[PDB]
Amino acid sequence: MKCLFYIAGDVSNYSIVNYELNGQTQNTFFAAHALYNLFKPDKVIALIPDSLVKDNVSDEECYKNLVINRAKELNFAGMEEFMNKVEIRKIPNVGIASAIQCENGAPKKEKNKEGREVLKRLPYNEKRSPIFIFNAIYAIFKDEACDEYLVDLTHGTNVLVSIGMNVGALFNAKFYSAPVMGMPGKDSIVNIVELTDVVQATNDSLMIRSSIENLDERYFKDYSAKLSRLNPTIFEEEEKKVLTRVKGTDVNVVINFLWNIRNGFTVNAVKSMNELKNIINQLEEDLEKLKSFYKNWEEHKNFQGETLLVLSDLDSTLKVKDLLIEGNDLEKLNYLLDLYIKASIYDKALSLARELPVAICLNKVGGGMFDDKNEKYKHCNEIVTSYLRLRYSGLMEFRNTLMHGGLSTDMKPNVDKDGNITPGKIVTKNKIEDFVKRELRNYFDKIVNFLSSA
Amino acid sequence: MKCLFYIAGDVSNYSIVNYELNGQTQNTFFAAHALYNLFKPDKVIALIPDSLVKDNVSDEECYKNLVINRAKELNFAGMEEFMNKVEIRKIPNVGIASAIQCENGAPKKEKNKEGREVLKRLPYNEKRSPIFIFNAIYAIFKDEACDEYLVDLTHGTNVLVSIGMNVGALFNAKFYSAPVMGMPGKDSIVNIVELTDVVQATNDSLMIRSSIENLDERYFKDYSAKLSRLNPTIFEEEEKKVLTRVKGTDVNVVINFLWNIRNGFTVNAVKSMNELKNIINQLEEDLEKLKSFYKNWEEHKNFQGETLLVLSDLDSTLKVKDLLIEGNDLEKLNYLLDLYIKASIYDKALSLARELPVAICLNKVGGGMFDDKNEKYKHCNEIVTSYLRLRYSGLMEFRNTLMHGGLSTDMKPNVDKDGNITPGKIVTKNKIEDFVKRELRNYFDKIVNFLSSA
Repeated sequence: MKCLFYIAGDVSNYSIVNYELNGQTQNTFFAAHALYNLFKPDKVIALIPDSLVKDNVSDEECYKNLVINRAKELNFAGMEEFMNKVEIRKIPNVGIASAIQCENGAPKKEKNKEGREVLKRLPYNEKRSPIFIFNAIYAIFKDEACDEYLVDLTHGTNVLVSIGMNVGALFNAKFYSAPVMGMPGKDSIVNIVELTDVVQATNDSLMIRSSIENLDERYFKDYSAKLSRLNPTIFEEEEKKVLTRVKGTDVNVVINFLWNIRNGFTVNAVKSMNELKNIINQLEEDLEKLKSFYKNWEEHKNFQGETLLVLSDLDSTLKVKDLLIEGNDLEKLNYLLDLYIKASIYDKALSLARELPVAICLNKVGGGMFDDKNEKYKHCNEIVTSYLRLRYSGLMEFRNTLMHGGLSTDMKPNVDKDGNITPGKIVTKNKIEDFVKRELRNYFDKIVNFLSSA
Repeated sequence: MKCLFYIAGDVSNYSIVNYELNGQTQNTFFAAHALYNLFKPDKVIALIPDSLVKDNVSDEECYKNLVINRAKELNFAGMEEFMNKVEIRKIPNVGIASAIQCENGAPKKEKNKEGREVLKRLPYNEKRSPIFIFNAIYAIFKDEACDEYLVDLTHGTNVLVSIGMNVGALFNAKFYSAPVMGMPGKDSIVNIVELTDVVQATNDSLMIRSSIENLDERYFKDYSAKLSRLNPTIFEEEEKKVLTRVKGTDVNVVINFLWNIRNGFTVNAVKSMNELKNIINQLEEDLEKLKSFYKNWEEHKNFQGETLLVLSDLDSTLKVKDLLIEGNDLEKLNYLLDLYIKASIYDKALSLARELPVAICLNKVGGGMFDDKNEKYKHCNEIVTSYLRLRYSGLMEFRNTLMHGGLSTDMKPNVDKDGNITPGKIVTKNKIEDFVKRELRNYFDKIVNFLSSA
């Protein structure tokens, strides 16, 4: 079931216009109705700020009438069957504001000196926390028990619109706003902007940045499809050049790189680091071009209506450069070890710390396969394992524990007659954390320094 | 290098008022100015929207001057360090607007019937995608090469303020807005809201929800400290009882649960399932109370200045319920197995898939410790290990491969004298993904079904 939320703003000012989206318009005066008529939401929620409108009796009914009174001053069609269905929720606000009074069920008047006016004279000053407003709006949103969320940010302060945005963001809301910018009077058409793609673009980028940070590809948003269907109707020879370049950037290689690093295919990931260096070096110059293009945006108005191309998605992808290093595969794996310590992926860091000295040893002796049939390996492993069980006894103990997990001979849990397990060792969250993140890099360098002589 | 970013909008309608924030009071008509004084930003970016100014040779100074002209008009004592040391950048806009048209510095006046205010252009056919505006603003933000980002959203349209916020979110920007809404009058005590916490609150919630989805405590934002310093001054008894309840919710248990699930301490993760069922059941009722509190926010005006309590942080924590099940530790580990398949954590799923049948066997034979000294275990393991080596050759091969990783005897890579390494048995991302996510559960159930007979 669809749900449409809107910010009340002020209905007394604005007039009749032609609100349009997707080549379809509506004959109305207020933003909310145009969207309502086009989308057919099962519920419609109004957000009355505590400042604007104060009835004493029922602020909920006062606005309900304030709307009908502006409909009858322009003699509009319908808007009465609409009003019955709308739920009206009071929302807080902050700062000085033009607060209008309400006598019992309708706004009182106020002759003033010349014209005709309502009650609006030094009616509001209030200091609030925006998180309070946030919580209040969140509460309303949560309790509506909606499936599809639709938000109208047309009216209301930059503070309420921004707050309303962040709330809606947590309900996967489609955001809409009609840029007013004064008033056209009658016979003017207004285009409703959709601010959902901008909100997704930013989450996508924050998530993509953590994929790299925490070596986890499950957080990387695959904008390959966004790029594949990206093809505007009008384009110059310089912009067609760069858009064809961006359209074919191998994002899947970046995703695969993360998948290998995550699942511990350390050898495969290290071989790629060169391919990726080239992928991101091409993306860097594609992006620098796209940047001067958007820095001098007025010369390039072709992208003016294009949605699918978003800089943040690509720029956030360039962070994968932080995962690459130059050198031989052994030097690349050495850096990968550090990366596994930085992101707190303890198990992969330990296995790499314990096996990398064997591959180092195998290089010193001219090379060989990581097989028990290989003589060079057979002894290299024996030296590492033994020097490794003589000193650095702890490293192996941890690596083992983490490899097998809680349900294993290394943890010695006890299964009872009934079906309940009682552990046999204590999960030392802090000696793992402390050992890996502090001592282990030193314990590896000390090992590697020892086998250099070999 | 601190960089203050703000939307100029119109300076002609700004009254000379006073600004307060964190015990510091600066008096300027526009918020940016005030913000400059107390923050002392190394750079100041004006972000001039295209619609509000229109000049032939270079409008970037038209505004430059529009500001200076409104300063000398009411004889401002400051503006010296601000002006001539402020950058300006041209930014796009949507809908219908158009305003101030200028020559070579200063705005063009008009007489009409009565008055002497600047003639504003009326047509504004600018239909452009918000993502375009987003990219254009992003470009400006990226290229300033700033360390600390500060954004002023007090000025600007609901579309620009929202777009500006999503950009500023990607630069770890402290957001500020001075709520006006109507004419406030010269020399008015107006304070500026900080929206940074609302923007963090939402990212924190999206991340917390992911931490639960992907069984990764690295994504869980620990709001324990936020909750520990949460002490409002005036609070009614009903408010104090509920706030003391929330203030002492064991978020660390939720974090620990995720840390164990992530690092494969499967027994401990399952043991604490019951504790957490109670933690979240207590949180559910605290949250339901906190909800009606914020639904009837007009009655709980004690929290209106409170910034440390955030509903979204707690509500997102309730998602951890999706990780819990009821039953004996064996039934609890069985669910944990599927959770490991759902989140694509292949390594832990396989280990649990292999060892869980052993513990299942151990239960049938009256119980025993997961030690080689235990006879019941010794043979249970032998049956499990053999049946898999017999019927499920595959599982045992993948489990082994993932435990040791690419650089090991299970992958057989080969080291060269140069140090270049080539992967051996080379296993594909889709071989693993498909096996685990498709055939792995059925294969477990088949093993489990067999050992029931034992």
